[PDB]
Amino acid sequence: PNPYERGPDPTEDSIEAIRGPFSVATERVSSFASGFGGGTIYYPRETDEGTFGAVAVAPGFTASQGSMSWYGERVASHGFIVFTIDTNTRLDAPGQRGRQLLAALDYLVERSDRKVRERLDPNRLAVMGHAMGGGGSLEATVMRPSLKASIPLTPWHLDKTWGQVQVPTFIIGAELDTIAPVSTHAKPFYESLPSSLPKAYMELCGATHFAPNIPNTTIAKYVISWLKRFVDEDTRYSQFLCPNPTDRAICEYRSTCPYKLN
Ligand SMILES: [Ca+2]
Repeated sequence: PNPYERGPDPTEDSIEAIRGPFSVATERVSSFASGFGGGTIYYPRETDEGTFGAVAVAPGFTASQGSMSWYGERVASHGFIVFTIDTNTRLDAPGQRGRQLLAALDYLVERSDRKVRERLDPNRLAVMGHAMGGGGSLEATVMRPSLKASIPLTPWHLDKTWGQVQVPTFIIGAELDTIAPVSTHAKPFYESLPSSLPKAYMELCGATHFAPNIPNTTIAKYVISWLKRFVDEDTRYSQFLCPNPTDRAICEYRSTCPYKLN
């Protein structure tokens, strides 16, 4: 059996639920932490199923952790440590945001309070971010190729080539976004990732740039499924990812399914 499985066998209803099966606690991290602007760690309270993987979550240009706060309880309650960070400055660029995502992960591994550290599997780490923070998610996977997953949400980056990334990457685009338009950001990034990388692209019908900053069940269910599949190696979640989702909220989906269990 896979020792990283947590929680009951999933259903489409259970991955859409606002509160997953774990209760959640928080730990605040001061902005004086090294290499990033501090943040909030959301973690599952229950320990008897084992330790958990972690995802560091970055905001976009001129945004702060509050724009990403809803991921904390939503995702942690399905069995993840979720660290919503602030950046060094509000004006930081995608490369800087990638470096800071890594600094936040290293803080979890090396410096976090014992309540977090005792719940963490330091070998199973992921990144996620919105807009320039999604560019940061891409960057972080080049800077740290041992990451288990990357989730660029309506990502923004001037560099359109990501052909050496080896970290499973799930890009979410917003159909009507004019700040990080999918035609020039999300889709080029997706198509530039290796054809043989486990990857997906989900475009949300009607959505605008700030769609990832408020609760969105279509985002949540597939973010949870991606993190389960890749951070936890949990093939009970393959059923939601492959074949491609058909939810009405989705206007286009691309993938490299099947994601062979490796
Ligand atoms: Ca700092």
